[PDB]
Amino acid sequence: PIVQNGQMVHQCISPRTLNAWVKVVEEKAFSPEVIPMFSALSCGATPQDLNTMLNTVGGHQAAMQMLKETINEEAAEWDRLHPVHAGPIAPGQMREPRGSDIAGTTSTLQEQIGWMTHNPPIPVGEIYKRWIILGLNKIVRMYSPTSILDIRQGPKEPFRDYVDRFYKTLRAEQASQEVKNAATETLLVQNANPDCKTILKALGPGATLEEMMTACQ
Amino acid sequence: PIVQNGQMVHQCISPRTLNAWVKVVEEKAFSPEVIPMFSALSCGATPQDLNTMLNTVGGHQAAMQMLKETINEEAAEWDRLHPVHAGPIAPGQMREPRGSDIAGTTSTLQEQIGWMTHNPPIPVGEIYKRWIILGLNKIVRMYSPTSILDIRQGPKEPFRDYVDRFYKTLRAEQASQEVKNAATETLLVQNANPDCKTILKALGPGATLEEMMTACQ
Amino acid sequence: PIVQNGQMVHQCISPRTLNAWVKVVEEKAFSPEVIPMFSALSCGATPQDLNTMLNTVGGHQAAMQMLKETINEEAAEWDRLHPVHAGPIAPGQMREPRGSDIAGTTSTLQEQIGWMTHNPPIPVGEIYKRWIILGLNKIVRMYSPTSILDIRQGPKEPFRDYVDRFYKTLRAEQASQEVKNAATETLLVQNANPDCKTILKALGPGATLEEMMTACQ
Amino acid sequence: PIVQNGQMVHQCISPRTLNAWVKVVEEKAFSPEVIPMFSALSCGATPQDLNTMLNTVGGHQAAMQMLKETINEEAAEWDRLHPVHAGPIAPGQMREPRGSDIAGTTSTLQEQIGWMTHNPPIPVGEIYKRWIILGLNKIVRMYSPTSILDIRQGPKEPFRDYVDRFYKTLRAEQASQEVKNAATETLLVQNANPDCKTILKALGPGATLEEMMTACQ
Amino acid sequence: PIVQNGQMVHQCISPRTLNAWVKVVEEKAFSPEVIPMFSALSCGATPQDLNTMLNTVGGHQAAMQMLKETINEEAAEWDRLHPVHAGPIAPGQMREPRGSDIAGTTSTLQEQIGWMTHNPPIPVGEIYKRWIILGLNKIVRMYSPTSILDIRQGPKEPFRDYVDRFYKTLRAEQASQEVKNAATETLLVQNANPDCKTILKALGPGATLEEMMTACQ
Amino acid sequence: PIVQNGQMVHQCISPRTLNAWVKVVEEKAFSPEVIPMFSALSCGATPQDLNTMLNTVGGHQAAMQMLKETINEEAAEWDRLHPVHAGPIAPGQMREPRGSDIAGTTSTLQEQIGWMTHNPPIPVGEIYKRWIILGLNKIVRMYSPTSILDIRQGPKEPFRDYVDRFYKTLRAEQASQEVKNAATETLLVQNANPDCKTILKALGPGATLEEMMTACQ
Ligand SMILES: COC(=O)Cc1cc(=O)[nH]c2ccccc12
Ligand SMILES: COC(=O)Cc1cc(=O)[nH]c2ccccc12
Ligand SMILES: COC(=O)Cc1cc(=O)[nH]c2ccccc12
Ligand SMILES: COC(=O)Cc1cc(=O)[nH]c2ccccc12
Ligand SMILES: COC(=O)Cc1cc(=O)[nH]c2ccccc12
Ligand SMILES: COC(=O)Cc1cc(=O)[nH]c2ccccc12
Repeated sequence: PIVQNGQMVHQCISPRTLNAWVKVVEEKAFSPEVIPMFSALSCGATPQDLNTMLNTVGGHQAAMQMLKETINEEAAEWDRLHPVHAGPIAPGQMREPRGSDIAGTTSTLQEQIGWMTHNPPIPVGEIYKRWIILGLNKIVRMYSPTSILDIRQGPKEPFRDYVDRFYKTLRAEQASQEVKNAATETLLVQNANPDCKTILKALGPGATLEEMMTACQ
Repeated sequence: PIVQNGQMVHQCISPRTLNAWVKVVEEKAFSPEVIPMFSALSCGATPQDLNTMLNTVGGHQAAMQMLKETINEEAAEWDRLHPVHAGPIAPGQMREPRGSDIAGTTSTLQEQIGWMTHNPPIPVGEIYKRWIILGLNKIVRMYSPTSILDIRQGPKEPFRDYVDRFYKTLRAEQASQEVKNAATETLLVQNANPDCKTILKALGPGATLEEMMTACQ
Repeated sequence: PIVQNGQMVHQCISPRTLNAWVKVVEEKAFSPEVIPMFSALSCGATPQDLNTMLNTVGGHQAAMQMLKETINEEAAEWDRLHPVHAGPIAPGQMREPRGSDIAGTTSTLQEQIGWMTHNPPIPVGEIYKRWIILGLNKIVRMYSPTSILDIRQGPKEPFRDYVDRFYKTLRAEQASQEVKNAATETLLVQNANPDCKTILKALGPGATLEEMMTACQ
Repeated sequence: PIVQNGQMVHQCISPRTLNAWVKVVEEKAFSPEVIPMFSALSCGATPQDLNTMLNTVGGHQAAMQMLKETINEEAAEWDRLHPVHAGPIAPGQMREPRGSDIAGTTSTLQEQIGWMTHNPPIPVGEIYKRWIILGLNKIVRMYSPTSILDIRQGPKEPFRDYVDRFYKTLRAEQASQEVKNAATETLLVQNANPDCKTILKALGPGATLEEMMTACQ
Repeated sequence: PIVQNGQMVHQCISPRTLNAWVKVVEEKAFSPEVIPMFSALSCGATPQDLNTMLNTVGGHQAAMQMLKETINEEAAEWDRLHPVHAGPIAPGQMREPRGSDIAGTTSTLQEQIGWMTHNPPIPVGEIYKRWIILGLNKIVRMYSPTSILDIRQGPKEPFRDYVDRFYKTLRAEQASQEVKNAATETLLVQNANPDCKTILKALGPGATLEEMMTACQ
Repeated sequence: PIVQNGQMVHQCISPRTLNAWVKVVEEKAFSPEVIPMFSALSCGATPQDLNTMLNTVGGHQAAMQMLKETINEEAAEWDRLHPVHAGPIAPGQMREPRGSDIAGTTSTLQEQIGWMTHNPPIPVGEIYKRWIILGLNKIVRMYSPTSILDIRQGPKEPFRDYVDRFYKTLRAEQASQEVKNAATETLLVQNANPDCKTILKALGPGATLEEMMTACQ
């Protein structure tokens, strides 16, 4: 990655970072919590480091191929926004990055450093991570095993356990933060068992999740 | 986080910190000791780092949704206290943070750095951690399985084991430090078994916990 | 903790330190070797770091409550020795610490830093660790399962194994270094089995432990 | 390796790096993901460090012998491109590296440092790693157990599982990124089971992998 | 310990060092290889750090008591060599260390730092480690289970295995490097089985260990 | 070891290095890959550090005694090459190292530092490591269980598995890189099974190992 000692300098990706990423993917596959873990392990990442982390995954090649497809789409839209002059470059001067330069396929580490450490920075690392996360979210959703519609409380299931499944499903199904805030007063109640549902109805509306979990405890 | 090398500079959250947090949550869920562990692992945390740690939790989505609700409440009270001018910002100048800027949802890492490293600091990291801990304590209490009233010494249970359950329950039930200091001379004795209770009564009042544990050893 | 880079600056307590402390307590409870381990893991600790380490212990709440009682006693004796002027403080100036300021309950991290890094230092970290260790030794002794009087050599037990139990018991029972130096020529021999006891008597007095262990090998 | 503290200086290869490399080879042998792992663990590597990592592998001596053969070929082509003057060297001056100097067999660490830290650098580390990776890819391909032609979807096999095997096989068989982009619309469909194949045909052409995986879910 | 950043400054003993020492003692007890491990883990150690490492051992209290006895003897001989003036000390000036100051029982960390960082250094750490190792060697020897005289090659035992037991026993029995160099041509042969003994005799004298192991392979 | 912060300064050998060395010896004994691992773990090692690593090995005392014998031989040849003047040394001046000074038996750490950090360096660490590796290779060869002559392909054994055993045996038997390059066209074929041997003969000469492994796949 790029970090300050100080000044902004390139640092070797650590065995710890490399191992942490591979292990989280081995253990959790594309459970949605893997995404913010990817983001935090890739703190300060050059595009080279981002390729390194993705390339070190041995499984999930279906997913990695879908991710390439997402990255080419984003790359093509970059090149539509920021077309570069095809003429040869000014001696000693910074060339403008292309989609494939951001994706690290046609850029060197040195060019990647040049861009990221420029005043002001061309943040090719951050632009690329954005594309990658956009792609990883598609895969979380694809790999989401269960519709929120099939998350219903078992007659003998503690409410808290039911709500954990519900909001875990909502997260993988990529429901917006609004519909997460809103499903409380709608589908969470409708999908609750009769006993708890009766209690929840009687709370009336405006009931916090904390109050609902209290009520059906 | 933000640390001194020196001067105050941003540092990538470490794989060790990320792994430690996820593991403590996997092993201990919302046992009350998880809170001061969260606090210490989040030493120097930007709001981004605080979101990162919370977002890396894969389970307990019921709890994480309750936490959002706590954070929106605190955020709304911040905005009631410190309303910001809605006009566009002075070129090159620090804008005032809003509730959602402190929660890291509408603020950039750079703005978060600007605030935290300002002279004097606007400690958005520390303000946010406060909100989060307030929220985590609600969840400790919610997840507390047992009323102090049902912590009674078994006829064959060593007093020390009984007292460990008692003060563990009191801690999860969020009893104040006063009522922790006071329950000694009241409920600890009443909830003790007949044999030990007889010994404890005969100590008279003002008996330290050390003296009571000695007495019923 | 506080360390030199250099100059004296505050450093985040490490996940390694946090994990090491919790693990030693999980594995060893209040075996006496846990105390010097606590001392060494808490090298350079602010009172905040000392609270952090104690607060991260999930079990042993009986012990943690006894420790508070020890800390309040020490705190009250501090305040008897070093009463502070109750008037408001000189702008920009260091206030004098109270018992509860040393225990970290009424002091901020910044005040704790101010004191510890002052010329000369007010070593609130070291004063507090002293109180805590005083409290932990009471708990070692309380939790000591066995009187030295019941450490007797089995007829078939190697002398070395008997001496390991004896000096392990003496350590937990908090016997002074004198009585550790002295019990050799008295209780170690009396508690030895007949066979070895006969050999030990015949050594006459002034026999080193090394000579006694040699003699009964 | 060589890193900046600062200035460019030699650093001992870490036990962590050494252990990480040996463990990845023990666990994964020559699965293609081992190559980018080798590349990232060898970040900043001198040729000495590259020999060290390869030499620490205890198994796979067939592969290590093939790798030497690749390295001698590359070395011979270097010497064809950059023949060196056989006359004795200018006192105190940098000699030109030969194929075997790049491979670290006839060069000292100091000469390797001289070259890599020269203005401008002679990047013998990077030139050698290139040769090594060229050699490792031959071995990935050799060790590839299965022709893409024998990756066919089982009648009861989830499409996603079939696609994971397909793109895992394509990767080990070293198929170009074009033929990875292209096999989607050809062999992936032909090798799909009848049920899914019928669905895929009906998508018509231009179907993304994401759409195909959706369609046969 | 004391290290250079730079200049000579005090550093907290690391959790890694603390854990490494306790684990080596748990796994190996007083096998002779534990001594050079103790020496290397205690690199740069103040007497405080040396007490810390010894104090963190939970078992082997027989051994730890023998070690105190060794340390008091060495301490008493120090005080015989370097008696100190009993008069009060020159304000702001370095006092001379006593036996118990070197053993860390009557010295502060600051005094220990003063001595060790003085120009020239009073190396109380190194003087104390010497005493401790002297004491640990007595314990290795005491704890040595087997006389070299009972190391005899089994009729079916590979010579190499016999020699490993022989030189392992010699090491624990603290045989000098001379008698290690010499026992080759004497007791190693006499303690060898008849078959190998016949071969070894026929080598004649001056046979290296390498030649003897070759001969009886 | 000795490293640059910067300037050349002494550093404590790390618990990680100490543990890594002991573990590699516990797991792999004297498999030839242990040697380059020893070399890399001993990067920057003083002779003291080299003694430390060898001394921390608890097993293999037969081997460690053979190693001493190798080191005395090398030491005696050093003293034949570089005899030192037996007169007392120039006050404040660097004495010349003897064989036993290089082996760390008669030299202090400070003298070892003086030599290694001198302008220009007297590289006693590197000279000693050379002696040690020379000695370790003798032991690899001694401990080599199997003649290359007994590495023959089983009728049902994959060629690749046969070649792995062959080149693993060649490595332990310390065959030169020439005879490793050459045995391909000779003994590898002769020791191959009839089926594969027939294929290999028909390749004619000049067949790379890659072509032979392809041919008999
Ligand atoms: C479409 O652009 C790319 O292929 C970027 C890329 C480069 C690389 O080296 N490995 C990847 C792995 C998985 C997804 C993407 C990539
Ligand atoms: C209500 O404000 C938030 O949603 C703050 C927040 C942001 C985020 O990225 N993840 C969270 C996870 C768990 C609770 C909160 C948050
Ligand atoms: C009596 O003073 C205290 O309560 C000090 C203290 C503070 C804290 O945050 N946690 C503790 C845990 C265990 C014993 C003590 C404390
Ligand atoms: C052909 O050039 C080499 O032999 C380079 C080389 C040197 C070394 O020390 N170990 C190796 C291990 C495995 C492949 C190669 C090498
Ligand atoms: C005789 O001098 C000592 O007691 C030195 C010493 C101090 C300490 O704190 N712990 C020890 C543990 C084991 C042997 C010795 C000591
Ligand atoms: C012959 O010279 C030596 O004995 C060098 C040496 C010193 C030491 O402290 N330990 C060793 C262990 C194993 C082989 C050698 C040595």
